[PDB]
Amino acid sequence: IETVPVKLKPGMDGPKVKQWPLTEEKIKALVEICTEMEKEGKISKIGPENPYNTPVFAIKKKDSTKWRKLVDFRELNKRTQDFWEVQLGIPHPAGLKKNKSVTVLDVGDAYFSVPLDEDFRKYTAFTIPSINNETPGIRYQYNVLPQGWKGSPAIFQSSMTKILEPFRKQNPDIVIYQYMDDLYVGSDLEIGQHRTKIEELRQHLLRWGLTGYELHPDKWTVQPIVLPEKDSWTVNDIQKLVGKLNWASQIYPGIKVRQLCKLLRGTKALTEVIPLTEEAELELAENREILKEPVHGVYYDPSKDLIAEIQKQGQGQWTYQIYQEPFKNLKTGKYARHTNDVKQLTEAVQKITTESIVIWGKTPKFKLPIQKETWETWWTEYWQATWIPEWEFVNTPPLVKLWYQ
Amino acid sequence: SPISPIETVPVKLKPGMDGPKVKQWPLTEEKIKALVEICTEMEKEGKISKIGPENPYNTPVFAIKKKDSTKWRKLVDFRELNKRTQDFWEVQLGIPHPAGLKKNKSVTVLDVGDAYFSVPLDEDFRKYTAFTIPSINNETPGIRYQYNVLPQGWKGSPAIFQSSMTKILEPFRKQNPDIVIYQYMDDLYVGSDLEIGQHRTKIEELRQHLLRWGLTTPDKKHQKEPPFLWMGYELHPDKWTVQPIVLPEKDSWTVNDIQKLVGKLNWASQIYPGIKVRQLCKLLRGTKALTEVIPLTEEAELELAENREILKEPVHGVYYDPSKDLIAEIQKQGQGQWTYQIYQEPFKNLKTGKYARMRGAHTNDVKQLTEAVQKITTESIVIWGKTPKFKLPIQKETWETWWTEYWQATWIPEWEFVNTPPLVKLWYQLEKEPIVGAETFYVDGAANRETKLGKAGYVTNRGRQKVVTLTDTTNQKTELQAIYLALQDSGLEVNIVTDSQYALGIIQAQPDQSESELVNQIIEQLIKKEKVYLAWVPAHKGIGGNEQV
Ligand SMILES: N#Cc1cc(Cl)cc(Oc2cc(OCc3n[nH]c4ncccc34)ccc2Cl)c1
Repeated sequence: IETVPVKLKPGMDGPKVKQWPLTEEKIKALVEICTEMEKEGKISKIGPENPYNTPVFAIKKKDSTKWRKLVDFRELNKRTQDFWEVQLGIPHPAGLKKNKSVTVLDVGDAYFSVPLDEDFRKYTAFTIPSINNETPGIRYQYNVLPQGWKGSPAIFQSSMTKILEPFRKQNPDIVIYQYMDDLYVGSDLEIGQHRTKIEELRQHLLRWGLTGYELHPDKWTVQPIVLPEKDSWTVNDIQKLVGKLNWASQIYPGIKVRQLCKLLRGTKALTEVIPLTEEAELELAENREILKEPVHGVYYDPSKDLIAEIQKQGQGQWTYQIYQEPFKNLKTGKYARHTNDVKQLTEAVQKITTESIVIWGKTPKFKLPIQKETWETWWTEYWQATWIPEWEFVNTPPLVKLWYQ
Repeated sequence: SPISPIETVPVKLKPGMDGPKVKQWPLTEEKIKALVEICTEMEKEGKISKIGPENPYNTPVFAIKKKDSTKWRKLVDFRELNKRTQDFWEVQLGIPHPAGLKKNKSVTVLDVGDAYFSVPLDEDFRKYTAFTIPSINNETPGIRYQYNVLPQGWKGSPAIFQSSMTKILEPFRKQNPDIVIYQYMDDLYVGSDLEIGQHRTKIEELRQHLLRWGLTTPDKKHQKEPPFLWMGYELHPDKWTVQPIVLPEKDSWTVNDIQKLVGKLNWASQIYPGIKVRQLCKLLRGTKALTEVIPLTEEAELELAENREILKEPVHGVYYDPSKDLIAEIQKQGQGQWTYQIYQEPFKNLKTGKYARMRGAHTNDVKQLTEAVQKITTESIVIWGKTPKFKLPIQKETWETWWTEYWQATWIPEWEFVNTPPLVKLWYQLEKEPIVGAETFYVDGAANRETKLGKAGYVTNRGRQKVVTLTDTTNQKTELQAIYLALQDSGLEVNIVTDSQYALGIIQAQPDQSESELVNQIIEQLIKKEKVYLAWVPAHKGIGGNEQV
């Protein structure tokens, strides 16, 4: 097949990213894969003439013993963003989020039938480390569309539209959205009926080569900021109550506390109870009534990076908020869990991303309450998605934690 | 020497760039004469080739003598070419650690002769390696040459040469899986658990494989004899170690003396247990001259002292046995310094190392320990492709406590407590809920941005009160200042309410050491105290006596 030409976002060139030390287990794992792909001719050893680099990890993927090879095309994706997004873009169905059931299917295998632009391949170079620098890394590059590179679907689009056509024709009320290597399939069908249409779909895929995971979007109801209920309200509890409330303004519209704050006057012991006025009992109400109902005013700007921030609560509990502009939350939630901090944080990260793809078609920039170095050594031990969102490491502000607890 | 029957790597200039065209600077009669001697030979070997005047390019040449000697050497200033060459793959991306080497029966060293010269330069590119031997003065058109092999000083030489050399062994590698080849620069380290003779044998079968390819190695007897003195180490059969460390006995120390000193020290610490450098390292702060003399401090001379003792006699490290687990044990050496050692069998260390880092302004032993753990962990993945099992000076009950409550996500792999003091502990803890029948300091602090002047006081729920004026502070400083006061005037059981998330954040983290003195005193308090609750509020909001202070 004639190859589609890929131009690197002008004035800048290939990704020259450093490769993490991998473990002996991962390196062998990986080496097998590449020897295989090499024979199948999807990748070919490359020379010193290639100054590029992309990292490569080895993962497992939920319910599987076989290692899969994961390529970190984050940098390349940045450098190729015109092509894949403002050139060969895939549109995202608003409808998908309203579907009663969304099933996820790996479609990544599709790509290796396709040839990567010969002038492009050099960009896809990746190394296979060696323990204690004993030897030189195995350097390779791509002949066919790689998995993880956002440019891949952009190309394969047309080809996937044919593969899907009839199933679409026949099932007018099923949504098929493709993101990277995955296919999103939604229906408001009965479960077994849904499950079936999927198996049916799988079959269609099968004829073209391509060989699930179950979400229910529509029941993704909020995580309303929660003001407590209680008989016997201490100063402490109020100093607390305003704090949360006070902070939920400048985010939540029409918030109020003027009467609440009234309650607090003079250097009063915190351990001292104070009866409540039944108008301040209203802002409890009026706000609590607001607190549950979504922000008025916050809309999604398709031209604005999304941010997901996550907090460690305790006891396997974590909280997260997606927003494009601080305090202006497009979505909040909580995620609760052989699980360690990193294992859990990892699982949340993927969960938030999946919702994110499903809702907005794009992945948020994660702000992680961990140490880069820790996050870097471990994350691959629990990572399962074929995509990798972007992250920054951060130090949660004491307040932010409870304000959202 | 031979010029390799092997494939060529396609070199290319950087985009929108043409070869260099540097005018050749007029040379002396001797300089020219020499260069002429040298060149012909080179070309006689085919390392170079005569060219016409049509070829636009040029790189300058030079020839320097030799100290002591009456031997001339041709220098070829390859800058502009380099400034114009493509960038290549990074040669070797770290260098094996002796500690990571699996022990072998016999290891032999083979150094390639005229490495670069023994290998082809992409025909299409030689055109740029053009150089010119000027004539006797202006007059006469210089003589023109260009390379057929890898020049020295050129960008892709080391890379290409290695690339090549990697490819030349692949075959011998294939028919020799039980033979280890360590490719380093233009060296070759060959190890096998063979019976001497068949080793001597296999090596030659290699030399031949190499010669069939352009690679001239050395014969037996002509090859190095272990101990191998590689990269700063000594490479005996069943041990390794840093290379001979001589610490200078000397009347006075200058910036340079101490620097060199800290260096051998840090180097020495890969294998010599508990080598310290803090005290010494401190003299280096705010540094003046390089020759400027620095009077070692009492602490510095003691550091030096202890360090002399460590090195008096010698430590050696052992090699790796992939058939055994890696054990790593850490210890708190002192003022924010740590030390660990990896061994596979109780006390026969593979390697040692130290960790100091001041990760943050205020931190604590529980955090430092884990900073060490992560640091140690990576080291292992790199050296062994596997993490060790840790033996840590901390209680499992102490760890889990902290980890648990701590805001940040945290994680240590397999470990076990070990009663090697100091033990790592939490030095104080903050009340979950408001101490009852305990005073209630509503503390406050603020600073005028313009006058850099500030007040800092509190107002209790027992009428007690206080204020203070601070000279040149900030809100930050005033706010820590307030809490210090409130702690200072309150005995074993305070309740403190601040409007500063900053101080809150700081203390909530249980610091036990801090870049700041104020934060340091605030610590003494917290420790001495008995019960401490501490809450936050919004200021400018009619909160408690917030409107008050
Ligand atoms: N010069 C030099 C040098 C540089 C490097 Cl990086 C490696 C090296 O070789 C080993 C060194 C090894 O461990 C020590 C050892 N095993 N057998 C020996 N015989 C004599 C001296 C040292 C060793 C194991 C395998 C090897 Cl190949 C030699």
